Amino acid sequence: MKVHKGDTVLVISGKDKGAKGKVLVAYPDRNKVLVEGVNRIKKHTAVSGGIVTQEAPIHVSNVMVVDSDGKPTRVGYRIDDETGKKVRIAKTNGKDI
Amino acid sequence: EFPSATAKARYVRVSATKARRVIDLVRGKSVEEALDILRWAPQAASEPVAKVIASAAANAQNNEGLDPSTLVVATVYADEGPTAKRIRPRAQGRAFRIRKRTSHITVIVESRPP
Amino acid sequence: AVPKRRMSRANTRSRRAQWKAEAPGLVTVSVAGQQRKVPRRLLKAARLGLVDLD
Amino acid sequence: AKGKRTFQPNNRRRARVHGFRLRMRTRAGRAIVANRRSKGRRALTA
RNA sequence: GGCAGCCAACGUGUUGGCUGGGUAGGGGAGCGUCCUGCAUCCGGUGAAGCCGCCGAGUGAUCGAGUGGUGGAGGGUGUGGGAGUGAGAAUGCAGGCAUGAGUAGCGAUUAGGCAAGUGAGAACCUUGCCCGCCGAAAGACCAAGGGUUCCUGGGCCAGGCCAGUCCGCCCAGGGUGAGUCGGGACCUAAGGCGAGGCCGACAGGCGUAGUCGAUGGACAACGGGUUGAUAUUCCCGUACC
RNA sequence: CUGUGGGUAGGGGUGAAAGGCCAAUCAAACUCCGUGAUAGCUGGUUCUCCCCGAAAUGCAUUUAGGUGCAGCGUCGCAUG
RNA sequence: GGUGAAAAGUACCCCGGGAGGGGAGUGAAAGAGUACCUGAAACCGUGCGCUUACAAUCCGUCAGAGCCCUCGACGUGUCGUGGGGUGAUGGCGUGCCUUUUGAAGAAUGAGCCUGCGAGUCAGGGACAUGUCGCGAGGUUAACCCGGGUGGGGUAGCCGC
Ligand SMILES: [Mg+2]
Ligand SMILES: [Mg+2]
Ligand SMILES: [Mg+2]
Ligand SMILES: [Mg+2]
Ligand SMILES: [Mg+2]
Ligand SMILES: [Mg+2]
Ligand SMILES: [Mg+2]
Ligand SMILES: [Mg+2]
Ligand SMILES: [Mg+2]
Ligand SMILES: [Mg+2]
Ligand SMILES: [Mg+2]
Ligand SMILES: [Mg+2]
Ligand SMILES: [Mg+2]
Ligand SMILES: [Mg+2]
Ligand SMILES: [Mg+2]
Ligand SMILES: [Mg+2]
Ligand SMILES: [Mg+2]
Ligand SMILES: [Mg+2]
Ligand SMILES: [Mg+2]
Ligand SMILES: [Mg+2]
Ligand SMILES: [Mg+2]
Ligand SMILES: [Mg+2]
Ligand SMILES: [Mg+2]
Ligand SMILES: [Mg+2]
Ligand SMILES: [Mg+2]
Ligand SMILES: [Mg+2]
Ligand SMILES: [Mg+2]
Ligand SMILES: [Mg+2]
Ligand SMILES: [Mg+2]
Ligand SMILES: [Mg+2]
Ligand SMILES: [Mg+2]
Ligand SMILES: [Mg+2]
Ligand SMILES: [Mg+2]
Ligand SMILES: [Mg+2]
Ligand SMILES: [Mg+2]
Ligand SMILES: [Mg+2]
Ligand SMILES: [Mg+2]
Ligand SMILES: [Mg+2]
Ligand SMILES: [Mg+2]
Ligand SMILES: [Mg+2]
Ligand SMILES: [Mg+2]
Ligand SMILES: [Mg+2]
Ligand SMILES: [Mg+2]
Ligand SMILES: [Mg+2]
Ligand SMILES: [Mg+2]
Ligand SMILES: [Mg+2]
Ligand SMILES: [Mg+2]
Ligand SMILES: [Mg+2]
Ligand SMILES: [Mg+2]
Ligand SMILES: [Mg+2]
Ligand SMILES: [Mg+2]
Ligand SMILES: [Mg+2]
Ligand SMILES: [Mg+2]
Ligand SMILES: [Mg+2]
Ligand SMILES: [Mg+2]
Ligand SMILES: [Mg+2]
Ligand SMILES: [Mg+2]
Ligand SMILES: [Mg+2]
Ligand SMILES: [Mg+2]
Ligand SMILES: [Mg+2]
Ligand SMILES: [Mg+2]
Ligand SMILES: [Mg+2]
Ligand SMILES: [Mg+2]
Ligand SMILES: [Mg+2]
Ligand SMILES: [Mg+2]
Ligand SMILES: [Mg+2]
Ligand SMILES: [Mg+2]
Ligand SMILES: [Mg+2]
Ligand SMILES: [Mg+2]
Ligand SMILES: [Mg+2]
Ligand SMILES: [Mg+2]
Repeated sequence: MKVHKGDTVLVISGKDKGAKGKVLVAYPDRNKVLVEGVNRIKKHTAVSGGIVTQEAPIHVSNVMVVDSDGKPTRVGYRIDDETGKKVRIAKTNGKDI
Repeated sequence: EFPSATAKARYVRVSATKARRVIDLVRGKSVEEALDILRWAPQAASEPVAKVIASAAANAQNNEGLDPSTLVVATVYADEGPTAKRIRPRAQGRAFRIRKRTSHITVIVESRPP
Repeated sequence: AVPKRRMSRANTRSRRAQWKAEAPGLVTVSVAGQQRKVPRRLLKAARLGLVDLD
Repeated sequence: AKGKRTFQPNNRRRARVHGFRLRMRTRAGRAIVANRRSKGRRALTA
């Protein structure tokens, strides 16, 4: 889905626009990711009694991965014929991320 | 104007016109007088409306924090609600319609001066 | 017989008006040192504790 | 005071008058079964 | 004083003269709806729809005048195309009135009180009475039904009222056979029917057969036990 | 009289015969199809304004409450 | 069929047996609360304004007293090129549609609202009339080549 778990992503649209984060879980069939620190919600838990605050998914379009020098990018693919692999490269600087 | 508290009871299984027939007894009265009148009035629709009145009083108890004894039932009415339709079979293969009607009782009480 | 015409709102509301209730006439009684209101019909029965003042 | 209605249930007789085997043995019955299958009935026959 | 139709005059937009009830019907010119080519404009600083205010036009109607509600698309010009206009079809669908808080609440037995439960009890539980059936309104089955049976829970819909109850809702449980009733035994009316004969074809009958109980043959009885099964389980004694 | 099982099917069945009955239907059952049957008959047919504006007679008619042609309306052209 | 961008689907408190609500929170909005976009009419209430219990009313229209609201002016309550609401009272006044010589008709149809429901389409058809192209000529049909609406196609057809 070009954006995975565990890689830093800059949220590119929406209210939290301009925030770095890390994707904690990817929902490929909904085109959505859950990245910590952004798109927080305030949910009522019926009881440990109180009101909770966690994150909610953002559309994967709303976020762009971050480079090796901290610049957001679109990601392309290169072929590593040495192992038949298909590696993710950054379209901006040409190296992996 | 006077400070006011509201209470609504919706989808009560009582015909609106049968709720109004005891609502018309207690409109514009002190809450305690209305509750007494409903408690000794021999129509079943008193059970919902009484509760609604009491509920409104409690709101002024606990959300406006105003004096119990100054409350007057300023506005009270009964709106129609959804109707369920049933069939009663009749003579010679006829089938007549039956309406199970409901109501929404609304009360606003005010804390008027003595 | 069967109604010849649909009946008008004035005439409908004229005898829907008679279908009303009257409020019972209440009097005061003292039970357990505190005052309650009861019909004068039930006055005695409240005075010797046979009506349940909620 | 006769009050006997027309439908008197009987599982065996309903089978032997409307069942699958009787619809199949003839030709109009196979036509009926194929027609009901094409229409989409969940129950082709008694 | 305003409009319009026909005609005339100068002349090229005026003026003047005549005329302007109307069904069937003929002709002419238009209003509003939607979809579209092309052109322009408006719109989250709030489009459409709806509700108003204040107005406008000779009519259908109008409001790039305004507010409220609303939340994403619209206006206008010039052409193109219509599933283009409803008040009547004992019209179709849905929602809702009138009668009207009216009739009815489904036999010919009939209930009462005390106590309990519970937020709430004429209707539920318990006791004591009273009454009705008793060739049944009791007991057991077939056909038919299908889980309605038992236990625990429930009380929104159903129950012609209420319901704490229920043949209603929910979950779990429950149906034990050598002998009972069937098949594995037998055939009747009949059904189908290898080959078969008949018939343009489709098919009709039918032999041998093979099914088909409402009938024939064939070995188990009494007691106890579960909340729910009982010649089935167990106990005692049998039979094939 | 009755239970269980079975047989007869639509111009056909069955009838101690009433045109009775054949699934609450029978002087020819029901379903689907031909099919949107056909009705000189009844009903309905939706916005506006401008100008003009009838007939209910003659003739023929398996005709008489239908239709054809004439008469009588409107629009276009010709004549004046 | 339609909550919202996202369940963030109302923690906790209060009245109530529950159902339902009132605070508090969520949300851009809860005139979005899983009875959920917009939320019309019929139908049903509640509040206020005017009127109505000696009066024969197709329920209107024209004239109209009184009351109530509003816009101006002068001023301080009374006029004005006024505007609304309601209406005591007086004159006139026989629903709509179908179908009929003729119906308010005691002839038909219609309880009410909202949505729906009836002259359309095909064809080198026929006749007439507009409009356009070419014109003693006019035009192609099948077909063929064009990702198109373009170009070829003389067989026929109509006029002569
Ligand atoms: Mg994006
Ligand atoms: Mg009461
Ligand atoms: Mg019946
Ligand atoms: Mg009925
Ligand atoms: Mg009889
Ligand atoms: Mg003139
Ligand atoms: Mg005229
Ligand atoms: Mg005139
Ligand atoms: Mg428009
Ligand atoms: Mg256009
Ligand atoms: Mg724009
Ligand atoms: Mg906004
Ligand atoms: Mg549109
Ligand atoms: Mg606004
Ligand atoms: Mg608007
Ligand atoms: Mg057009
Ligand atoms: Mg239409
Ligand atoms: Mg309509
Ligand atoms: Mg209608
Ligand atoms: Mg209807
Ligand atoms: Mg009613
Ligand atoms: Mg009556
Ligand atoms: Mg009576
Ligand atoms: Mg009665
Ligand atoms: Mg009964
Ligand atoms: Mg008791
Ligand atoms: Mg007896
Ligand atoms: Mg006896
Ligand atoms: Mg019995
Ligand atoms: Mg039971
Ligand atoms: Mg219940
Ligand atoms: Mg009930
Ligand atoms: Mg129970
Ligand atoms: Mg039970
Ligand atoms: Mg044995
Ligand atoms: Mg045989
Ligand atoms: Mg053979
Ligand atoms: Mg045979
Ligand atoms: Mg056998
Ligand atoms: Mg037997
Ligand atoms: Mg038992
Ligand atoms: Mg035993
Ligand atoms: Mg016999
Ligand atoms: Mg049989
Ligand atoms: Mg016969
Ligand atoms: Mg039938
Ligand atoms: Mg019959
Ligand atoms: Mg026949
Ligand atoms: Mg016939
Ligand atoms: Mg035909
Ligand atoms: Mg026809
Ligand atoms: Mg004229
Ligand atoms: Mg003629
Ligand atoms: Mg002519
Ligand atoms: Mg907030
Ligand atoms: Mg909004
Ligand atoms: Mg709703
Ligand atoms: Mg809504
Ligand atoms: Mg008077
Ligand atoms: Mg008179
Ligand atoms: Mg008058
Ligand atoms: Mg008059
Ligand atoms: Mg007639
Ligand atoms: Mg007539
Ligand atoms: Mg006549
Ligand atoms: Mg009439
Ligand atoms: Mg009349
Ligand atoms: Mg007639
Ligand atoms: Mg009628
Ligand atoms: Mg329709
Ligand atoms: Mg054509």
